[PDB]
Amino acid sequence: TTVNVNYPEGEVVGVSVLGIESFRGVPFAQPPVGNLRLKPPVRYTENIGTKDTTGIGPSCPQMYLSTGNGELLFQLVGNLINIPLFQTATLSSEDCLTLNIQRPAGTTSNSSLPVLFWIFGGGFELGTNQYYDGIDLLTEGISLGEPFIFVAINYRVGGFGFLGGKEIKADGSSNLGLLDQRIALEWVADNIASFGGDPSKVTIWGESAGSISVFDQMALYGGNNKYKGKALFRGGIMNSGSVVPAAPVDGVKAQAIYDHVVSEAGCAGTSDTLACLRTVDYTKFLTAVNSVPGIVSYSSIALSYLPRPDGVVLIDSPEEIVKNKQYAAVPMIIGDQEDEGTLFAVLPNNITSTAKIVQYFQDLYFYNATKEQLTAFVNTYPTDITAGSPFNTGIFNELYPGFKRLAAILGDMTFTLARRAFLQLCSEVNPDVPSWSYLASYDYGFPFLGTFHATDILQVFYGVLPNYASGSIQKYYINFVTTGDPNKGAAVDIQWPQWSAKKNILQIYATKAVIVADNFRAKSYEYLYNNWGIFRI
Amino acid sequence: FTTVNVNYPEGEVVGVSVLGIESFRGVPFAQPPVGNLRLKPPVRYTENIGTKDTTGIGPSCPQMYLSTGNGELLFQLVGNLINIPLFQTATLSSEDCLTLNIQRPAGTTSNSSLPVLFWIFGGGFELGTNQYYDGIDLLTEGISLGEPFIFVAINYRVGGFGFLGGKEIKADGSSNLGLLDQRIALEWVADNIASFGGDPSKVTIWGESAGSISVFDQMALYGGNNKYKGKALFRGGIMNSGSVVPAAPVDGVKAQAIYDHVVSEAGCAGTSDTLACLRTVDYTKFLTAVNSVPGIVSYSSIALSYLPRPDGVVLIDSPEEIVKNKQYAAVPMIIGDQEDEGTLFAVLPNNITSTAKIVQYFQDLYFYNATKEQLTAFVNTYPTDITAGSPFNTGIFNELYPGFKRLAAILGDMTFTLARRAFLQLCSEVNPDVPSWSYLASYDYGFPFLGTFHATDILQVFYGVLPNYASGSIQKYYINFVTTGDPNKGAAVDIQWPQWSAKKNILQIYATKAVIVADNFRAKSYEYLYNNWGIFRI
Ligand SMILES: CCCCCCCCC(=O)O[C@H](COC(=O)CCCCCC)COP(=O)(O)O
Ligand SMILES: CCCCCCCCC(=O)O[C@H](COC(=O)CCCCCC)COP(=O)(O)O
Ligand SMILES: *[C@@H]1O[C@H](CO)[C@@H](O)[C@H](O)[C@H]1NC(C)=O
Ligand SMILES: *[C@@H]1O[C@H](CO)[C@@H](O)[C@H](O)[C@H]1NC(C)=O
Ligand SMILES: *[C@@H]1O[C@H](CO)[C@@H](O)[C@H](O)[C@H]1NC(C)=O
Repeated sequence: TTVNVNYPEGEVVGVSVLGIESFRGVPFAQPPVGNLRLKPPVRYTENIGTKDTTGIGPSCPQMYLSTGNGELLFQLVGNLINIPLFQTATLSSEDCLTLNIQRPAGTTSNSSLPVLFWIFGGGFELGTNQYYDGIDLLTEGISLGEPFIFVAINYRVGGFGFLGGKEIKADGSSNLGLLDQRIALEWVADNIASFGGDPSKVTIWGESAGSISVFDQMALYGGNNKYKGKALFRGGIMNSGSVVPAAPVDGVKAQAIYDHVVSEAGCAGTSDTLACLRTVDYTKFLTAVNSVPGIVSYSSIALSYLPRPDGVVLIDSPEEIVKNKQYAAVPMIIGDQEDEGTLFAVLPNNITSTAKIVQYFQDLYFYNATKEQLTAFVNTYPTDITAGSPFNTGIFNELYPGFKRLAAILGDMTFTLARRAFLQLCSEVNPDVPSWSYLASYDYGFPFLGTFHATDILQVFYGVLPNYASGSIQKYYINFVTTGDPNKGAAVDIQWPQWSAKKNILQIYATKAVIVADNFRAKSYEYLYNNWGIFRI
Repeated sequence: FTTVNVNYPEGEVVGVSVLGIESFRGVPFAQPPVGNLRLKPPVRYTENIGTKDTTGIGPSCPQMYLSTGNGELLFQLVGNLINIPLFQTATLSSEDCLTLNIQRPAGTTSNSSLPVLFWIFGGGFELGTNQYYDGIDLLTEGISLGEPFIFVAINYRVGGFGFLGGKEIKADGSSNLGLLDQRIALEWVADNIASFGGDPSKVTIWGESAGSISVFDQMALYGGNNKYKGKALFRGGIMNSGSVVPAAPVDGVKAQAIYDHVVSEAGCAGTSDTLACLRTVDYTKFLTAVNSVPGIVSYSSIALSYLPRPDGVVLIDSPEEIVKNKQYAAVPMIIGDQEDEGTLFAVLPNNITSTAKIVQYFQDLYFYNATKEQLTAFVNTYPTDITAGSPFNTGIFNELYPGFKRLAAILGDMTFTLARRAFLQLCSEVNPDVPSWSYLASYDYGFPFLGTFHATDILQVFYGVLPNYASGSIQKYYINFVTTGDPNKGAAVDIQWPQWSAKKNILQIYATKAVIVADNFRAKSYEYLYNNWGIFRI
């Protein structure tokens, strides 16, 4: 029970169980090590012959926790996991540019199935394809309706993926994680066909950083998603991310991280700082990049690492890119969990007032907004305990005072009201490029967090628990990849309306779904839309 | 997948034989402590339980990983989330937890008469279960050595289910329930192990941490009476990291305070019989209430909310007094420590950076019967020099925050490493003819910040990872001891392990080697503590 495949780069061996044949950790690019560290990936020139992917793939270097920032226990854990035994135990190395392919069983060079290409989210600091297993997701596609190929990729995070500033910029070494994603895609154009894939029936799916990534791909190179004269993908599914306004890669925040990253790495004062870092051994290296503030901190979503406009790969701030019609527009489904904020609001329990909230954004989030506007945006948000997230929970779930408020805010600005804003602009500049959006509520009443960020990965992606939300979301996605419309393919219980028609979205409870106005929290949404620019993070 | 089964006096169980080991997981040893039996001493089954499938994974007793009412906000949030029924179900955790696991070599019969190793898990009296202590590696080692045995790992109640104190608990006769679970389980073994191929007259009890402390408490129980039906329950003890823990009584100020708090959280305050309200509270609410108090993963650290406390019957007196008065069942024993016991415990309380601060911290949370003068004197036996502290012999390294190494050392010594020496000394005085062997584990030397830290023995010794000198020698020493009553008899050993009392020497075990050394390090600390053991009642 093993297989088999031969392709232009090489040939591969996979193991099939219960109707799915999976190849894990197939190489897609040169291992970005030695001098290739901190530089764009390169597709393999010379055929790599035969490798076993019977195994478990690697992960690129993780940043679960800061080695230099945060509370002391977290720093301690961050340093420890960084040691060689731990990385080895978990298979994490600079040698990460590999990918996973999972198929129905028996599929062949003529099978010509559509492609589902996943991008994991870890807030650009972590994540890997290791635990996203395609199986009953692919199983449902087979279980009825439409079979497909599943692709899960690995890409550089933290320092490896998204180091910033001056020096990186000159080298054209910006936004490597993005490039990794792009090169993976190109590999799909060339090689996926040997696997019985249909090229350019390719739909890209992402969550969190993955979702933000999907939009970034459409945006890449001023929106040209054309490889060898053919479109790289035909559709996009984004869960809980899309447009993110960021200051330029040349920017104060990015130059500073880079400056302390070096200082920690002892390449400082060297003539060529950048050149030097590729000098440094991996363990010392990981430790320096992870020195920065991390997601699991007070810093929260003011990420040390994210994509930043550089003007080639990422020519402009993403909101502007939409406005200027400089992205590849393709059919899309975009979603948010009802309570995206809550997880993010937990750590900064400092922030007990708008005046407090304001200073917080001003210290760390937006250097471009005056105290005047921010105070206005936040004020769009009530202090009322009832008004917060988890939404519709009354006086309950108030972890500390203002938590629900902050959660609503962090959740909105970044994701939920970020999404409609994308939708409105997308409707304006590319009307006639269809789109659908939804709200997840299947986890209502879960204490404190409600239907929180990344709840989907379980409920939808692994389909736990099995129920109305699972079958329904899946059917829609499965249909979408197969047909390019959520509603077409399989028979669907509720016809999911285009967002632009009546500005409606689907709201899915565990056992029910319904159609509602995507109009909530309008004044907050409105201030943001009118003012999206000052929120460049 | 081969099944195998055993008829025994209380029932029949079906187990599983894999790769030369037969395992029965989830064998009940006592009536479920639910309903009227929550917060009551364990009771043996009065009726045959029938035939049980033990082929699966067994349950755990309710856990207190993190506090629901104390500590950092994130921890509180997680502490509450763990308690929802969906997660409880997922981890097989409930009040119906009095079960044990049995593992034996394939082909064992009621005829076999093997030695029994009885394992008690440690979780600081707040957590832990037998679920993740599988004997296959240890057993595989014994079989390979020619000294096969039967492995028994128990569940016992922890936290508020097991160790709730206060006067009402005392009056009910319900103190130290978790110790009673362990004891009743020993009694089950005495009755029933022969059916499984085990010899009830050759039981060795072993534990780590709270389990270790628990081994001494078993020797201590009922004034040293370890006889059931006229025979000794165990013949030897192995203690890894912990032994004698001086404590204030079950109806003391700390204990009463914890109980009053739990009662208030549970909605039982002002009832005519509060301990009786507690039995009627819904499980989720009760769990939330017991876990309400300060947890081990907090600033309070090893000043535990739940622990064994003297009640006058089950535990007659504070444990140091018990040894002194020759009131424990003195059996051959092995006792040991990881070189750096306190490092893990000193991570959270990182505002404790000075002599004055350490003293304040102890006076506030730890020792209510010690003066500032006495504490300051004990603390001052520890240098402030970075080199002096723990992790030991690491020089200028590993100083997590200033004073961390000193605090780790103090925490390590009073609770563990120095207490062990004091115990050894007392026993030799009152029981000179009962042999003891001790050692210090250093196999993880150089590990950053923590060194050879608390519970490192679970990996190196219980699971034998990584395979090396340390694992082979210790396991072999332990296995011989289970088989013969001496760590040196049985399989041939590289280094003869001396009895402690001869020259007060111990084994220090490195990853690749072992050496004999004097148990006299940090003598001034030891001596103060030994001379003053009573003040440190927690
Ligand atoms: C080991 C836990 C994995 C199962 C979680 C079930 C989630 C999906 C399920 O369909 O929704 C829920 C499960 O419980 C939810 O309240 C949230 C729990 C998930 C968060 C876990 C961090 C289904 O519950 P129900 O409405 O009662 O059918
Ligand atoms: C998943 C890691 C499993 C290894 C456990 C190691 C047990 C002891 C080991 O044999 O020797 C230790 C392993 O590393 C230790 O320093 C500490 C690791 C344990 C910390 C776990 C949080 C060193 O052995 P060696 O390299 O042979 O000298
Ligand atoms: C919150 O604590 C942080 C820790 O970095 C510190 O910056 C600040 O004092 C607090 N922030 C606010 C807004 O109070
Ligand atoms: C303190 O010592 C007294 C004797 O003076 C004793 O009765 C009491 O129980 C002790 N208290 C604690 C907390 O050890
Ligand atoms: C340590 O900090 C805690 C807050 O977590 C505080 O309650 C306590 O008083 C402090 N102790 C010392 C000795 O500073």
